[PDB]
Amino acid sequence: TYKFVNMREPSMDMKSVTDRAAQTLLWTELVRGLGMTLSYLFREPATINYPFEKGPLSPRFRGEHALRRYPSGEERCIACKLCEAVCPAQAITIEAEPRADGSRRTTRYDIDMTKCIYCGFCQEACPVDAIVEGPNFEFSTETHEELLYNKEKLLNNGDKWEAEIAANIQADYLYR
Amino acid sequence: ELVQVLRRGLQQVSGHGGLRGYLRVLFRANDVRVGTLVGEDKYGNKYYEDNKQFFGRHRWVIYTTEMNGRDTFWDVDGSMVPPEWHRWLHCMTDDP
Amino acid sequence: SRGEYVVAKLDDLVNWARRSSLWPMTFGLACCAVEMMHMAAPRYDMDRFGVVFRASPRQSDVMIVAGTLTNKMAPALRKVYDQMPEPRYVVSMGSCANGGGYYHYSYSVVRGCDRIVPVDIYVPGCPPTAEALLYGILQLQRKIKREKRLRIWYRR
Amino acid sequence: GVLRLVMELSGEMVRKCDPHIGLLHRGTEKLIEYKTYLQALPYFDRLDYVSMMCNEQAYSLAVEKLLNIQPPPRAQWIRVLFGEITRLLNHIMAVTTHALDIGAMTPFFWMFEEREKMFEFYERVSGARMHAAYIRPGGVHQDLPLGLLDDIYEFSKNFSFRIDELEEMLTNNRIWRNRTVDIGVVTAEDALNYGFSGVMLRGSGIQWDL
Amino acid sequence: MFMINILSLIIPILLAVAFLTLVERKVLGYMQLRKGPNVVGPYGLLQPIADALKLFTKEPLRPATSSISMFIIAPILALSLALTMWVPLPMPYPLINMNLGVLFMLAMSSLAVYSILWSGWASNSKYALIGALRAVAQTISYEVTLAIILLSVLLMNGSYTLSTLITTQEHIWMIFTSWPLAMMWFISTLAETNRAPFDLTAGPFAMFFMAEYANIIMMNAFTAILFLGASHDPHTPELYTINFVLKTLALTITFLWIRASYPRFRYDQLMHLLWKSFLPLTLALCMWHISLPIMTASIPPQS
Amino acid sequence: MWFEILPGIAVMAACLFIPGMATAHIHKFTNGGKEKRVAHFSYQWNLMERDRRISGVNRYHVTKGLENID
Amino acid sequence: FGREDRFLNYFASMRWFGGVPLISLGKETVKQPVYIVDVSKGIINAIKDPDAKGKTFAFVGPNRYLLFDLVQYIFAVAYRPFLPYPLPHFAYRWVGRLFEVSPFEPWTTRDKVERVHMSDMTLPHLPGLEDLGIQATPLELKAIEVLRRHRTVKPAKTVN
Amino acid sequence: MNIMLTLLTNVTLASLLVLIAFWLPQLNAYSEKRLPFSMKFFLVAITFLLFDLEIALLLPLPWASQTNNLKTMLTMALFLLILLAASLAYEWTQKGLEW
Ligand SMILES: CCCCCCCCCCCCCCCCC[C@@H](O)O[C@H](CO[C@H](O)CCCCCCCCCCCCCCC)COP(=O)(O)OCC[N+](C)(C)C
Ligand SMILES: CCCCCCCC/C=C\CCCCCCCC(=O)O[C@H](COC(=O)CCCCCCC/C=C/CCCCCCCC)COP(=O)(O)OCCN
Ligand code: SF4
Ligand code: SF4
Ligand code: SF4
Repeated sequence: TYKFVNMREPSMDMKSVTDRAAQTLLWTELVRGLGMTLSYLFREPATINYPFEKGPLSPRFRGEHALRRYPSGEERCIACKLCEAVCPAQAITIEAEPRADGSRRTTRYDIDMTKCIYCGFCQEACPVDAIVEGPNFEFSTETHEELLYNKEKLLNNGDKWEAEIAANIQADYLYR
Repeated sequence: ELVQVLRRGLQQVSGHGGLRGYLRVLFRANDVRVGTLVGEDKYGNKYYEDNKQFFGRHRWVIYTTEMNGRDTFWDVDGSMVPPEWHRWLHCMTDDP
Repeated sequence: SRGEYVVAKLDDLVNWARRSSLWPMTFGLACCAVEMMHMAAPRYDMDRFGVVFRASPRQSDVMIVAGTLTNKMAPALRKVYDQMPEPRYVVSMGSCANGGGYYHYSYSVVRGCDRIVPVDIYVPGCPPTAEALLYGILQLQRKIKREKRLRIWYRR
Repeated sequence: GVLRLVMELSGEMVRKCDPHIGLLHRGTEKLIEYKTYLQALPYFDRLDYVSMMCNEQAYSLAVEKLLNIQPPPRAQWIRVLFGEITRLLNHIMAVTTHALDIGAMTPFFWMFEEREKMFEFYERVSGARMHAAYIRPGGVHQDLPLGLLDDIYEFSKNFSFRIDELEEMLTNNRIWRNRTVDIGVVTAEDALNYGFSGVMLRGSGIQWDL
Repeated sequence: MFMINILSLIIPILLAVAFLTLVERKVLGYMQLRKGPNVVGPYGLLQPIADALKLFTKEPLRPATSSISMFIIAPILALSLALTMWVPLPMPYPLINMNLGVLFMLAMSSLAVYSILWSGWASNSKYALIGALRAVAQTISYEVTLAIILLSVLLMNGSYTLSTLITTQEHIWMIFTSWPLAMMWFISTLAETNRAPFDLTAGPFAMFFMAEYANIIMMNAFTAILFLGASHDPHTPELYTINFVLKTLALTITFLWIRASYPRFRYDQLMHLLWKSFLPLTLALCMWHISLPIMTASIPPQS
Repeated sequence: MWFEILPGIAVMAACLFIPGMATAHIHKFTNGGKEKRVAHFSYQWNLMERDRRISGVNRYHVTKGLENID
Repeated sequence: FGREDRFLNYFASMRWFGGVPLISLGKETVKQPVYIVDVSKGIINAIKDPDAKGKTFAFVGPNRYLLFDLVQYIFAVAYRPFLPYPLPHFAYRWVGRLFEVSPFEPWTTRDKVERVHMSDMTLPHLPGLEDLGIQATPLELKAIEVLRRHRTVKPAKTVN
Repeated sequence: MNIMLTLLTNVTLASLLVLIAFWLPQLNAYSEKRLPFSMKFFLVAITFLLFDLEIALLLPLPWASQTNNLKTMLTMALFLLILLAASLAYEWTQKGLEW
């Protein structure tokens, strides 16, 4: 089924022509638009008082990256390199070796924040949930160099945001 | 009517600890609203809510004036909120 | 002495004047510009911070690069930067403008707008959220507040 | 966006109009050849960055047709619902930017408030405001959160008044009519030959909708 | 104490213009479901001061090839004319009591286009020259109908004295006697100052901006004096001053409203508007207003 | 809310109050507490010149009353 | 001399005072201008060159000019009318001293006027720029580059 | 005298404030780095000039209304306005107001 948007024919009787002439001469629709704007002024604005108020978010929100660890305190990452393989932008660089106790751990875990597209494929490819994309988004920088993260920066981010990250994962892990 | 809006304005002035606190909050946050104290932060941030405001303005934070090492009377920023209050303030949860 | 006090006060006044009214011209190169226009939307209201909406290049103060910079566009952006009055700043918005991003290994993309113009603030994300861009703009304000020109001229 | 336009004018009239494009050519098609299908999915969000999930849906349909599989019915219903939300977003963008360029500039804010609400829907369903990457070549990535349909219903029962306000501002204004009526008239045969589609066809009377 | 009077006329207008910008941004923002500047100062009250300081401390980009003479002269002429056109106005008592005050204002408004012409020609660019030519043509076109409407309205006043307009409207406003002329006058004043829907086109830029905004305020004040007569009591002119200021503020806010409410015309569309809708109606109503006092034996006194 | 526009507007009002009022006060102070005499038509100017001569203090505003008729 | 060089720019700047004052009409001073890129490349090559440890280099241009015709060429490229009037050496010093007063960087100083007037030395014993594998670029190639901005052919005669 | 003083004050204030605006940012050191001749725009100016001349003729109307010969002055004013309308109509019908 289809509709016509502009298939009306104006009436040509004297009253209709006089109405259209009154519209032309007295600017009635212009006054209607003015009235719409005037009414729209007297309503409450939609502005929030940033940074004292914040926009709504979701537990699924993808922000700054972080490396998590187990409750015992050992890092969850096992250097499987699945996040590196899935990364659509090749933003992850990983190097690994056996630890002094024989554990399978990374020696290098770099993510380029300036090549990252913040898609979240890395955190969903991770088997042990080692890497997550946390809720932080206010991490703007004055130089390009500080946006090149190494393993220490990501581990520090994890230790910094672990409470909120764990709460969000608890809220959302039944959808994954 | 008009008398009632003036009364609510006077109540807002009185609810901020007098005229000194009213001017303080007006010049620090550009807002003079009063809401129930939800919590106090270990760094000095205060968290308020008011469910009668529309979504987005129903929660707010009054920042501390001295965080780790700097004077933050004027130079406040959104990175000063700890992760738990960050989750509450961004409406990622209903539980402070 | 009073010589340092007067220049300090005048410097504070000048810094407050410059950071309390930042007039940006925006290169809406790609998808990052859409979040740009959401920072001017009623919810965030950039204009309430003294940041005017769509200033002209002849009287702009800060350059916001929002989107991918191709090789075909780089000379135009460089010319627009060169046509700005001296107290000028550049804000690199989004991953494409920061480091090439998701077209980093492309034959026709500048791997970061900082190969062309110096950058003051880097805003991460693809695209960075409106609030994130607002945070970056506010950060630029603090950076302008931290600068000191009359003091340097006095000690020199 | 960014456009270079070379034109020759005899007095006021535009004798010839020539658009020079390629100022946003990033070589997406060549970069897709170096990715997997899942890795290549996020490029389509970036193709038409006003209508993201529609591009996602087109790519997913192509990959599904090549794979000889079909998504579950709930995934298809979610796809169509978010495609209609995306259509609302894109049409708001188009109409408000058209008015802004002509000079109205008020409905731009009026309707970008609703656009912000729809980005809230996108973020709640995918975690990203405008480049969700939600529609995958096998369905969708995650299920809807338990309170999303109620909020979508609440939003959608108030949008008609916003459209009505936009029309109050535009449809009967004599300045807007004088700016738009009898401008860029294209015949049905010319539109069909030149490769037009969508409204550019349906504005000329062609009854065609995919 | 004439110097003090000149300064007390000249400084508050500039302050009014600076604050007008805040009001324009603030009024527009609330009309767009947002706010104006509300961070710099208690309610954006410090925004104009910060704007002025930043603009005055920003580098001036002299074209390095333009005629420095006209490049400097054009803002001087703009500011001088904008500040001079406030002298004739009576609020209730004028700074200078001219016999032909309205004619003097007409002459100044006629001069106002030289700044546009010189700014365009000294810009050293073909496109800016074309834009300046378009602006000058629009300005002269609409000042034609401004002059005709103005003399038609003054036909009921009896003279060109601005003070007599207060005596004419002691019982009824002039808006009721002739509203169509007021409508066309309002539109012509919108088109003269290049205001929406007719807005087709560091230091010197601020100079031109203050000149334009002062011209806007002066045009609204003149319209309020001409068509909305305030009652003046000789023993307390403060009441007349308050009423006049309130009406002028209302008219300026109406300009802001119209800017916020409408799209913009094309150049040929406003040309056609004027030359084919306002001029014929203006001539017909000029004939009507010439003949009307003679038909009704209601000729104003002064001669 | 919308009344937050009122402060700046008020400032404008004050700025627009100053000129006219000022003129009136100056006209009261320079013209001896009365309205400034307007002179078109060259007859009012003659009246002002005659007033200036009669007073003896070379000021038109000073008014010689009947008491000066003897 | 270069694009952001004082020497080419300094001469061009004077046009503002109407006439150009040169001690002894600039007839008793010879100069040896060198391109900025040449000096930078010389520094780079000296960094690279291993045997230039304790050496001392003299970076000079290819052509020597009298001051008068050099300023004439500078004004000719800039398309500015050139008027040269002799000024007393003591008089020139007085102007520099007056200028030296400004808080902001001075247009000229007494040391600068005296320094400009003095002819450039000649040290053939010192190893030159050519020893660093660089061909000195004549001023005629870069005069247009430097002085195109000062506007709105017939190279000066050299002495060797 | 008073008008001369007022004009001098306005011009002097504008000039001084423009000069301070143009010289305050010049004390601090920085980097310090055609033919077509459209014919319709000429007709617009010529038409404006002619109509301005006819307005100059129309200007003495406020005083023309007290002459005791009201019929003659009314006839002449209406005649002038009729010829102004006729000029407008002639230029309209000859495609002189087109773009
Ligand atoms: C009459 C003669 C005029 C001569 C020329 C002068 C022009 C007028 C001068 C008056 C300008 C007013 C300046 C007042 C600015 C202070 C504003 C105050 O609020 O700033 C605070 C303090 O910041 C700065 O420290 C203020 C420094 C301003 C200068 C201090 C004194 C300068 C007076 C010297 C004037 C003498 C002029 C001499 C030459 C003629 C913090 O604000 P800010 O951080 O931004 O915003 C934070 C946003 N938050 C709160 C939402 C998070
Ligand atoms: C019994 C004796 C009576 C004697 C007879 C008198 C009767 C009077 C009847 C007629 C009077 C009406 C004249 C008023 C002016 C009409 C001019 C007009 O209509 O022109 C319009 C143009 O009008 C406009 O478009 C102007 C719009 C500009 C935007 C301004 C917004 C309008 C709202 C602002 C409020 C106005 C406030 C007016 C009062 C101001 C007080 C100072 C025609 O253009 P189009 O419709 O496009 O058609 C042309 C193609 N054939
Ligand atoms: S979010 Fe996407 S682009 Fe960023 S590191 Fe993870 S997989 Fe790579
Ligand atoms: S997918 Fe997880 S465990 Fe594997 S390398 Fe990446 S972060 Fe480590
Ligand atoms: S940075 Fe991301 S969101 Fe911005 S234009 Fe590039 S791909 Fe799009």
